[PDB]
Amino acid sequence: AQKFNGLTVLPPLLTDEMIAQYTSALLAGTITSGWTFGAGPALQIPFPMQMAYRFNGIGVTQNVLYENQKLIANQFNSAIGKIQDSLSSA
Amino acid sequence: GAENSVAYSNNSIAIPTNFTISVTTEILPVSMTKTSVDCTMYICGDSTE
Amino acid sequence: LGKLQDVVNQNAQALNTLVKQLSSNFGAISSVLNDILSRLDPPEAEVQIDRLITGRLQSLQTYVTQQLIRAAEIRASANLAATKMSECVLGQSKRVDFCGKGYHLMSFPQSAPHGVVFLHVTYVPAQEKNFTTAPAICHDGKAHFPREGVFVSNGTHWFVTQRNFYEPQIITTDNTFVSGNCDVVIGIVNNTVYDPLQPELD
Amino acid sequence: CSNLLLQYGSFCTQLNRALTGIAVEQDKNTQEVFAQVKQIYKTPPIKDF
Ligand SMILES: *[C@@H]1O[C@H](CO)[C@@H](O[C@@H]2O[C@H](CO)[C@@H](O)[C@H](O)[C@H]2NC(C)=O)[C@H](O)[C@H]1NC(C)=O
Ligand SMILES: *[C@@H]1O[C@H](CO)[C@@H](O[C@@H]2O[C@H](CO)[C@@H](O)[C@H](O)[C@H]2NC(C)=O)[C@H](O)[C@H]1NC(C)=O
Ligand SMILES: *[C@@H]1O[C@H](CO)[C@@H](O[C@@H]2O[C@H](CO)[C@@H](O)[C@H](O)[C@H]2NC(C)=O)[C@H](O)[C@H]1NC(C)=O
Ligand SMILES: *[C@@H]1O[C@H](CO)[C@@H](O)[C@H](O)[C@H]1NC(C)=O
Ligand SMILES: *[C@@H]1O[C@H](CO)[C@@H](O)[C@H](O)[C@H]1NC(C)=O
Repeated sequence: AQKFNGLTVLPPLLTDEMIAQYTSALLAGTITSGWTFGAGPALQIPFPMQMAYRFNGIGVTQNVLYENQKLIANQFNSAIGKIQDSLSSA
Repeated sequence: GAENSVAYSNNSIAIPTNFTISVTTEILPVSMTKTSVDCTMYICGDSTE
Repeated sequence: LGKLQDVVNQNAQALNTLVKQLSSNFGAISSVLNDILSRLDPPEAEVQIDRLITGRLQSLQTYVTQQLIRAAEIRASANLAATKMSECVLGQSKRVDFCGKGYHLMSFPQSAPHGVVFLHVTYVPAQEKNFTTAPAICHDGKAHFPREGVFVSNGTHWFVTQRNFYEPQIITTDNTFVSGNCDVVIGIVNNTVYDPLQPELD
Repeated sequence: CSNLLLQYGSFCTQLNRALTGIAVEQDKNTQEVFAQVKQIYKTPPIKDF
């Protein structure tokens, strides 16, 4: 180790469990409320409506998501699989 | 924080019906005191050596 | 105020430590350089003088390094404050959670000693109501989608209201657009559209 | 060794204060990133998104 010569290491205030809890809370807020919880009280919304809401922010009309929702969901799942596989391969 | 759960459903939405105008204070320092230090008055006193 | 007090207390304590450094001998036989000159000859007391010079140089170098790091931090904070002024004060910033918690409207800068404060004006909702929503409305096989609002229902009828306020309105053509057929959305509801041109042509 | 360290006790004061400030800044860095919300939102048991 590196502590035998008086070079003590201070433990962090927040453990990894608390950081994981914070990240999970942020994830739940961003899938169940979108951005309402980040600027006030959390408001319930369906995820397809939130995805169309994000689509409206980039100049694409929301009518295109619901026509090919399965395609976008499959693309999202494949991208999640791809990043999970790439991170396992530093 | 407060352990609370958000009711989620595929056909449930929450539309606010009222608002409150709030004011948030943010403190930001932009400057500090300007000091000048010279060796001849600090390191030396009144001695030429 | 915590941010404005640290930048003054740290500088004051650094100045106090600089003053305290002259009260130490740094391993010599005296602290003041006049005492060794008065009690010892300059040819012999040269090494004590040089040791004092090295100690004072080290203390001054450490003070200069600390002040440079503090000045870098102050420069970063001043850049942040300038960007905050130019965005939140000289206009309305679309960056969420940058000009305060909530939907920013404007900010009012105020003078502060060796600093600046911003009185942001946010927009947070207060009371909300649960509603049943549908992403599309099937009128005559043509799916209607809201232009800027969202379809809501109070249990019996349907309305369209904006995102951040509840303003119920009758489902009409002026705020909805058609796209494709009806059998494309996984979740749709049956309803009718006002079409306010029909009663006026009679 | 300790008796000659009183001639440089001020230096030890600056070093200890700098390390304490570094530690408290490291502690404050995590609070500014992850503690954005003060309410812990529970994941709903329904996974049909
Ligand atoms: C929105 O919230 C504001 C703030 O509470 C409400 O204003 C209050 O209304 C009550 C009753 O009408 C008054 O007794 C208070 O004096 C009001 N307070 C202020 C600061 O004006 C307002 O009524 C709410 N609006 C709705 C539609 O519920
Ligand atoms: C849901 O909204 C509808 C539309 O506003 C309500 O129906 C109206 O209710 C008012 C209130 O008494 C009546 O004066 C109108 O004659 C109603 N119109 C129709 C077409 O029925 C309805 O009451 C609301 N329901 C709830 C539970 O709030
Ligand atoms: C919404 O409307 C559509 C069409 O008006 C309904 O679809 C019809 O359903 C009946 C029996 O459920 C069938 O006999 C028809 O052939 C269907 N027509 C079409 C064009 O699909 C649908 O059932 C309605 N939904 C609800 C919940 O009432
Ligand atoms: C709306 O109703 C649901 C259950 O029907 C409940 O979980 C939710 O908290 C309610 N929302 C409000 C704002 O009362
Ligand atoms: C919402 O999800 C429930 C549970 O899977 C399902 O029974 C219901 O049909 C869904 N409604 C819509 C509109 O998709």
